[PDB]
Amino acid sequence: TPHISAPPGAVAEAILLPGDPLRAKYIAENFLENPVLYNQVRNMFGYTGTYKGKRVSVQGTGMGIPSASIYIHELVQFYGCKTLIRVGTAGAITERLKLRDLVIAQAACTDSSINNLRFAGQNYAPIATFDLLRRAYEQAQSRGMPVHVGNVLSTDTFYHDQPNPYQLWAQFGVLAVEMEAAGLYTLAAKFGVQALCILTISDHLITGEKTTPQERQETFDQMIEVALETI
Amino acid sequence: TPHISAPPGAVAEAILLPGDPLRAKYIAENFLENPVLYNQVRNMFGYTGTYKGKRVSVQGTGMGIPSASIYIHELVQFYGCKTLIRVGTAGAITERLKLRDLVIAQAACTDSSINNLRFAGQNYAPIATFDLLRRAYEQAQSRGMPVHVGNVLSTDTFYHDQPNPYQLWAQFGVLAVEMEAAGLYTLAAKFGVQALCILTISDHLITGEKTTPQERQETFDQMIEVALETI
Amino acid sequence: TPHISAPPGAVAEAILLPGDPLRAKYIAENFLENPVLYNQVRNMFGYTGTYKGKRVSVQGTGMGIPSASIYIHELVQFYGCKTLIRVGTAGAITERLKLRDLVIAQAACTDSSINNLRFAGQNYAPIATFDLLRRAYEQAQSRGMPVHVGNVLSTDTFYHDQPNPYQLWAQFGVLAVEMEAAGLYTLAAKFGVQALCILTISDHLITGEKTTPQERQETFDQMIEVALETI
Amino acid sequence: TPHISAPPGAVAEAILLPGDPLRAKYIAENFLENPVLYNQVRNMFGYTGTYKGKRVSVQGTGMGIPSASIYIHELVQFYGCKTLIRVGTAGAITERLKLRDLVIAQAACTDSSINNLRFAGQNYAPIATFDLLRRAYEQAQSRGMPVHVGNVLSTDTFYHDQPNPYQLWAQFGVLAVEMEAAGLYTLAAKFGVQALCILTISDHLITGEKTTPQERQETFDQMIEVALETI
Amino acid sequence: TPHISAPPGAVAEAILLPGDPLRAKYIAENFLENPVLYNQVRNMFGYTGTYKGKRVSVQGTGMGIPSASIYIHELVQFYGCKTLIRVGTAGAITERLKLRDLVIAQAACTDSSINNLRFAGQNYAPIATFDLLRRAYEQAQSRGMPVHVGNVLSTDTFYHDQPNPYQLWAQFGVLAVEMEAAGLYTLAAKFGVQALCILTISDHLITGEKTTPQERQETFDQMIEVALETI
Amino acid sequence: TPHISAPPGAVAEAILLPGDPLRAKYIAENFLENPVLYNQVRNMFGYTGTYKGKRVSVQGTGMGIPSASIYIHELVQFYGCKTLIRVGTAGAITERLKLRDLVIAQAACTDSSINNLRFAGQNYAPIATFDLLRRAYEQAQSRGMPVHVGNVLSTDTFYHDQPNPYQLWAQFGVLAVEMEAAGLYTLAAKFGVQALCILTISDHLITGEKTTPQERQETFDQMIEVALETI
Ligand SMILES: [Mg+2]
Ligand SMILES: [Mg+2]
Repeated sequence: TPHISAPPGAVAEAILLPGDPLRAKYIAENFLENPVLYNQVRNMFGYTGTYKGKRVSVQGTGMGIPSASIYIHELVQFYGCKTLIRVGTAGAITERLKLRDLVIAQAACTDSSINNLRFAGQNYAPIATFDLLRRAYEQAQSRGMPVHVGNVLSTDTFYHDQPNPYQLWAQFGVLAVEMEAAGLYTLAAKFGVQALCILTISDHLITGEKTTPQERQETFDQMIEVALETI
Repeated sequence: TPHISAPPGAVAEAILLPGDPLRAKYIAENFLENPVLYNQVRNMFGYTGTYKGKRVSVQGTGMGIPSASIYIHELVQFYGCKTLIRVGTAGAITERLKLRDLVIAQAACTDSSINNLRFAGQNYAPIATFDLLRRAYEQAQSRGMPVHVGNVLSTDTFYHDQPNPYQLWAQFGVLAVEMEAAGLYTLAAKFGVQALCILTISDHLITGEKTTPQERQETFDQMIEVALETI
Repeated sequence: TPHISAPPGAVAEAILLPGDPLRAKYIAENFLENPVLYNQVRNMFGYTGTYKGKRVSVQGTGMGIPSASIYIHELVQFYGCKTLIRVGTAGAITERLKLRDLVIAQAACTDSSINNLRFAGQNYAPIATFDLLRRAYEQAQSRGMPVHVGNVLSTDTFYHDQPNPYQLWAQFGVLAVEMEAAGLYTLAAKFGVQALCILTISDHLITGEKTTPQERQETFDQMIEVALETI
Repeated sequence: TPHISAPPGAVAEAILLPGDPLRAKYIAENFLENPVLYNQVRNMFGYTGTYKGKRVSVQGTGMGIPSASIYIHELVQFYGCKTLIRVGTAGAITERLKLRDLVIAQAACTDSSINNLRFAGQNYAPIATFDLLRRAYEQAQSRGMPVHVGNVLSTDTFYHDQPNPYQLWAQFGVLAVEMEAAGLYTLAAKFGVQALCILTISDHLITGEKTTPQERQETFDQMIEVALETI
Repeated sequence: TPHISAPPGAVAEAILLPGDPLRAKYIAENFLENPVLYNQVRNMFGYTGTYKGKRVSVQGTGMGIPSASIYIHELVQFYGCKTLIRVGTAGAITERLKLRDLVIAQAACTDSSINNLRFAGQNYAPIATFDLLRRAYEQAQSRGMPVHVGNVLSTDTFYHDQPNPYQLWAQFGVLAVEMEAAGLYTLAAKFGVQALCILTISDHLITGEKTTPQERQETFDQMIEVALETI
Repeated sequence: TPHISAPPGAVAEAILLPGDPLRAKYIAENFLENPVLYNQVRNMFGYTGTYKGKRVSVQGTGMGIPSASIYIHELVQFYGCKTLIRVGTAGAITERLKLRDLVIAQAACTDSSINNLRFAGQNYAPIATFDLLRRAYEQAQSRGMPVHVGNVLSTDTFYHDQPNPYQLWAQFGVLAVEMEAAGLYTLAAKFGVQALCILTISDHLITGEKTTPQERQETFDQMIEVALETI
C-alpha cells in the first residue's frame, strides 16, 4: 500500500474524495464525529469518522487523473472501499450555468489517453452509478438547490496552449470542466464499485465571474451535506 | 425533406423512434388514437396520433448511426421535434442481465468514428437527458419491471470479424449492445433537444439464450407503455 | 436470416443492391421476368427474377455502411451470393462532373471507422472487382453514356457540422459522395466474392444543381441496363 | 531542381519510373532510341529517348514513399511530366499468385502516415488512372501474360519486427507488397496527372520461392514492353 | 497564481522539483541555508534558501503530468523560474540497470495524450537541456557514481491493467519508468527555459528488488548534491 | 544481403552514413587511407578504408526513413556494424540557428508512422547514444565551431501541402529538419548498437538564406573531421 499507509480496517467502505488534503481536513473537523487521521504520507491527509451513525472516510486525492487514480486504486483494492464520492469545484463552460450551481456528473468526457489506450481508439463513456446520481439529485432538490445533471469534461490540462479551449464541448452540451471524474468513473467500473462526482461552480469560464471566499464556503458546506446524506 | 416527405405540422414534438418501420406501424396502430401515416419514402413509415389527448409521432429510423442520424437530423431541424425516445431491443453482454430485463441507456459507448472525427480524437460521452432517464426509471419501477440504468455500446458492426468482441466492454460495466444510441444522444446534444434510449433484452450474447416471439411481444408492449408515460 | 427471411435457394448468386427497397421493387417489376418477392422483413424488399434466362436478385440495403453491411453479410454468408452490384445515386464534388454522368467506383474512400479498427490505423483501399469494373465501363461506352471511373467517398454523415465538407477530397481527385461503397468493397474482399458500385450523379454539391424526377428515371433505367448486362 | 539537375525541356511528358537507377540505365539502353542522360545527382540516373517516334523518359526513384515522392514532385511540378508509370518488382502475399505473374495495382494500401496526416485519420484510397490501368491490362492480355488487377500494399518497412506481417492484408484480398505505389497514386491525384504502377512477382512471401536472374530479366523486359505500349 | 500563493520574488530562478512535498521539506532542512517556506497551499510545500552562495528553491509537484504541469506552468510564467531540475525515484525496466543506479533522462517517452493532441498524432521527443544533462553527468562521474544517460518512460498509469506493461519500451532501450519528465521537458521547451530530470533506481520492476530505507536516503542524498551542484 | 552485396568482412564496425552515395565517395577518397568500394547495388556506393590505423566504412543511405532503414538494418544485422554516425545537411527552423552551424541531434521527432505503429499510438523518443553525443560535442567545441545539441524533426515529406509546416515544431524548441535521424535512432535502439546524427545547416527555412558551394564544402569537411574523431 505505497501511497496510503494505514492498517486494514482504518478506512470506511464509504469515502468522500476532495482533491485538496486541507479540504479533507476541513470536512473531517466540521462534518464528522470522532474523526481519526489514518494517513499522512505525502501530506495527503485521510480521515475516518461517523455521520449520523454511518462510518465515512475522507481522503485527499491530488490533482489530475494520474494522481487521483493511484489513490482510488489503493482505496478500492487494498482498503476495500465500495462507495466513492468526489466532491469538488468546477469551471462552468455554458451560460446556462450560474456561479454556485451544483453539477452532478452523469458522465465524464476527457482528453486523457486513459481509455483511448484501453479501448484502442474506440469510445468509452465513463458514467456515474445511477443509484448515487439519483439520490444525490433528490437530496439537492429537497434543499431547493440549483442543480444540473449532465456531462463534465475531465482535462489533463489546467493551462491550455490556446484560448477558448472548451467551446466545442459546450456546443455539445458539456456543463463544466474539472480534472478527475473520468478517471474515477472508469476505475469504479473496472473494479465494480460505485462512484459519483458532485461539483460546485466556483468559476465561470465564459463570463469571467468568480465566487467570493464566503460564497465558496457556504455552497461547499451544502455540497458536503448532500454527499454525506447520499453516501 | 429528402427522406421524410410530410409537411411541417404533420409530425409531433414528441416522437418514438423504433428502428423497424413495421414496429412503427405496430406502435401507432396499437397504442395511439387516430394514427395517420405521414411518411412512406423508402418504406420508412412514420405516424402521428394522440396519447391521452396529446400528439405523439412514431418514426422508423433504420439500422446504424448513419441511417438513424439522417432521420433524427430531419426530425429535429425540419420537423421541430423536441423529445425523442428510442425504443428497441438489445443484446446483453453481462450475466448480471437476464432476458426480458429493461435497460435504460444512461450513456452510449461506440466504435463509430462520429465523435473521434468531431473531437479530434478526444473522448465525448453521449448521454441521455437526465429528466427523461429519471421519469422512465420511475415508470419501470412502478410496474415492478426488472430495470437497469447504465452504459450501452452502439456498434457499427452487427457481424464482427472475431468471436467475443464485447468482453472488454463488459469488464468495464457495459450492459448491452445496440447500434444507434450514441448517434441519438450526440445529435440531441448538438441540437439542444431531449433524448432517451430504452431497450429490452431480447438476446443474451453470453448465455446464447433467446426470447420466444410471445415473450418479445409482452415485454415490448410494456416498454412502449413506459415510453409513452415518460413523454 | 435475422434480417432476411427467405429459404436458402430463394436468392440468386447475382444480385443488384439499390438502397431503397422501393427502388428494388421498381427494378424487379420493370427489368425482371417472373419477379417473386422473397423478403419483407423491416419492409426491406428483395426479389428474384430472370434476365435473359439467368436468375438475378434485387435487394434493398438501407443507408450507410452499418445497415448495408448487415444485408451484404447475410446475402454472401447465408444465401451464397457471389456477384454484388450496387446501383445508386451520388453527389458530385467536382465541376469536372455534370448532372446525369455515370460514375463507376474504382475504389471507395471513407470516414467510417470500419477499417481503421480492422487495420489498427493503417490504410486499406476498398476496391471494385476489376473484371466487373471493366465490363460495366465497356457497357456504358457502347451506349455513349458520359462515364467516369474513379474514387468515391463513402460517408457516415449525410449532414455535416460545417459547410464545404468535401473540398479536400475533391482536391485529391474524389469524384462523388455516397454512403455504402466502402462497406461493400471491404466485405466482398473479406468473403472473396465480386462487387461493383455504379452511380448516377443526381445532385451537384458544388453548383447546387439538381436533376428533375423525369431525368432521374431516364438515367436510372440506363444504369440498371448497364448493371444487368455486367453480371 | 534540387534533386534533378536538367534544363526544363530535357524530360519527356511520359516517364517510366523504376526504383533502381541501374534499371533506368538498362531500360534506356535497351528499349529507347537515342537515349541521352539528363541526371546524375545522387547517382539517380534519368534518361530521355524515343519510342516509336514519341519522347519517353526513364528516371530512378529510390526506395520508399519519402524518396519517390521527392522525384515525383519535381518531375511533375518543375519538369511538366503528365504520365507516370512505375515498373517494379513485388512480393506476392497470396498463393493465388505465382512467381512471374504481372500485377497491375488498381489501388495501393499503405502503412505510411502520408494520408493519415493529410486526411486527419480518415481513409483515402490512392488509385491508378483507369485509362492507363485498362490499356496496360489489354496489353498484358494480348501477350497471354498471367496478369492480376487489384490491391497492393506500399510499406515503409522492408524488415518488420515480427513474422507474418502481411497476413491480414492478404485476408482482405491484397495481392503483393512494394514500397512506393501509394505515394505515386496520391501525388498524381494531388497534381491532376495520370499514373500507373505495374509489378512483376519476383518473390513469393508465402512459399518462399524466388525467381532466378534469367527469369527476372525475361519477365522484366516483357513488363517494360507493356509499359511502353501503354503510354 | 492559484496553486502557489507567494509574493513575486519569493522563488529563486533555480528550482529542484521533488514530487513529495515532504521530500521538499527534507531537502530544504538538510541541504539549504536559511530555508524559508513560501508555500502551503494544498500542503504542497515550497522553500527558498541558498547553496554555496546560489539562491535555490525546492517545490513539491504532486504526481503525474497533469499535477506537475500546473506547478511548472505557475513557477515559470508567474514566478520567473528558469532552471528546473526534477529529482526523483524510478523503477528500472532493464537488467542493465541495478538498484541505486542514477539515471539522467536524455528524453522522456510517454503514454500521456499531452503531445498527441498538440502535434495531431505526430511524434514529439521531449528532451533535457543538453548543458544540464552534460554537467549533471560530469558531477556524477566525479563522484564515481553508477550513472546512465538515456530514455525514461513517463506514464499516466502507476497501476496497469495487465502485467509486464514495460517490456516493449525496454526492448527499445528505455531505462526506467516515472510519471512526470515528459511533461517537464515539454513545458520547458514551450516556455524556452531549461530543464533536467535526475532519477535514482529505488525499485527494479524486472528483478522485483527493492531498496532499503537506509539505501534510499544515502543515494538520495547524493542525487540532491549532484542537482544542487549542476543547477 | 539484398541491397548491399559485399561479403562479411568487407564492412567495418564503425561506419559513416551520408545520404548521397556521391558524398560517400567524396568522404572515402578525401578522408580515408586505401578506400575500397564494397557496394555498387543500386549505385548506392559503400567504401571501407582506414582512419588512424583503424577500419572505417562509409555507406550511402538514400533519402527518408524507409530507404535508410533498409541499409541500417542490413549493416547492423548482416555486416556487424556497431557504431553508426550519420553526417548530413539540415534546414534550420529557428532564427537561433545560423547558416553553417553544426547541429548534433540529441533526439529526433518525426511525422513518420514508424513508432506510432510499433507503440500503438504512444510516444517513443528516438535518442542518440549519449557517449557519442558527448564526444562529438567536445570535438566541435575544441575547434571553436558554433554547435547546438537538441531536437531535430525527421520528416517523410520534403514538399509539404501548405506553407509554414515547421512553425509548431520550432515553438517547441526543434532546431532543424532532415529525413532520417528518427529511423537511425530507433533501429540503433532496436539492435542495441550506437548511433549519432550530426548535421550542418545548409539552408535556413525561416530566413531563406542559403550557403554557397564553397561554404558547403568547408563546413562539411569540418563535420566529417568531427565525425571521424568521434569514433
Ligand atoms: Mg402522465
Ligand atoms: Mg582519437
